[PDB]
Amino acid sequence: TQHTSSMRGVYYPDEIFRSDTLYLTQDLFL
Amino acid sequence: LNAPATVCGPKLSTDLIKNQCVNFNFNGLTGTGVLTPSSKRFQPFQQFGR
Repeated sequence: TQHTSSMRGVYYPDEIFRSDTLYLTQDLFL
Repeated sequence: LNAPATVCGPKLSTDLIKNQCVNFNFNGLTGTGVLTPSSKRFQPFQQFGR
């Protein structure tokens, strides 16, 4: 079968505390 | 420094001087400023904030 992966599989990009921001990054994402 | 530091060179360590303009050095991360207690919740893989 096939299904869809709706907004799954996002991970923390790096090891830095951030709060109340919007952060734009480029990596390998699903 | 994407994690806790373990391989550090031979330098001595002093005490904290809070609420005062000092020169700090935390694992090679230098600077100048004041240090106060904070209310941020670091998850146990984060060393510093941005």
